[PDB]
Amino acid sequence: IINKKLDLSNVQSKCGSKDNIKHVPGGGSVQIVY
Amino acid sequence: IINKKLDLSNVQSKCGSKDNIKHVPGGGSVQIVY
Amino acid sequence: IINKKLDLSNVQSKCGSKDNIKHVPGGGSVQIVY
Amino acid sequence: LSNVQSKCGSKDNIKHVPGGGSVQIVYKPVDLSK
Amino acid sequence: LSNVQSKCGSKDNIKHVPGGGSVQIVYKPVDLSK
Amino acid sequence: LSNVQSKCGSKDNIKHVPGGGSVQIVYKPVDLSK
Repeated sequence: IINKKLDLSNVQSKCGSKDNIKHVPGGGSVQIVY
Repeated sequence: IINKKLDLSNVQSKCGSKDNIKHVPGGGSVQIVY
Repeated sequence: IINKKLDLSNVQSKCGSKDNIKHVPGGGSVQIVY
Repeated sequence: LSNVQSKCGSKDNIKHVPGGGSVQIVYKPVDLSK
Repeated sequence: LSNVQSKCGSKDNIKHVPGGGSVQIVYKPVDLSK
Repeated sequence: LSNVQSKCGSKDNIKHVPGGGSVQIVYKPVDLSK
């Protein structure tokens, strides 16, 4: 007689960010020779 | 007779950030020769 | 007669951040020769 | 009822404003022969 | 009822503002012969 | 009822503001022959 089954499931594998952030704003330079 | 099953799941395998943040703002330089 | 089962599950494996943060703001330099 | 697997590797409300270098030189040397 | 596997490797509200270097030289030397 | 596997390797409200180096030289040598 009466029967029910509720089943939703979430799965992940090798996953997620490998982000590189690499700012090199090097500056403000004066070479001043007389 | 009456029967019910409720089945909620979350799974992970090897997962999450390998981030690399690497700012090199090197600067403010004077080379002043007379 | 009457039967029920409620079943909640979370699972993880080798998981979470391997983050590198590596700022090198080296500066403020004067080379001053007469 | 609901089931929501959701956002991975997402990036949100990010600013990048790397701003390297400036110079405000004022050059007023004085140099004479007789 | 609900089931929510959720955000991994996400990034939110981040600022990067690396700002390297500046120079404010004022160069008023004085040099004479006779 | 609810089940929520949640945030791993997430990043939220981060700042990076490495601001390396500055120079404020005021150069006023005085240099003479007669």
